[PDB]
Amino acid sequence: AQYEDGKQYTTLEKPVAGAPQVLEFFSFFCPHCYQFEEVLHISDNVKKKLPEGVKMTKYHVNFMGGDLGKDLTQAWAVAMALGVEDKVTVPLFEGVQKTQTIRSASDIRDVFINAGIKGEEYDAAWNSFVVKSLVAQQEKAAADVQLRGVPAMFVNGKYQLNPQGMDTSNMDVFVQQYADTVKYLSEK
Repeated sequence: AQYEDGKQYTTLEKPVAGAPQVLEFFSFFCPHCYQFEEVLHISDNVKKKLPEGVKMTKYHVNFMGGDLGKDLTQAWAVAMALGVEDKVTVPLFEGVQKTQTIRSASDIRDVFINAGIKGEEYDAAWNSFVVKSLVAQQEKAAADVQLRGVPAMFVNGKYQLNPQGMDTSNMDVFVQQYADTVKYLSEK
């Protein structure tokens, strides 16, 4: 066939019921994730090709960057709760990987302040139980699928994107293949 299990995707042995339709995992410490976000705009091109009625979820993971990695999962929970993902994603990536000016939770906080979220508002979110459960959700979703690597995308808790099995000669063609695969799996 044109799309083959073990080629553009793998199938989970252990399917995850009640899973978000399109579930993406990343780390601000993850170098291909940086590419996926700022050079390839994967999430965005997937959304563009996805049918309607489909929600996309994106979660941060703990297994990279030790203590700062965990702070970043909590900060992403704050981002999701305040709905400011599109304002902090790029500066968090560049602060961690490009400029290396993120070294502590206070530095993560500075990125939000500079993006215009208020101190009070950020610190209140940071400490809120709503953020606690949001962090739990990120962890549970990663735990559900045995996740030891990012970037990663899962469709309907049963299929996992396999970018290694796509051509990377051309970044544009790579992105479309990736997105067409998500759409194919979506319709499955």
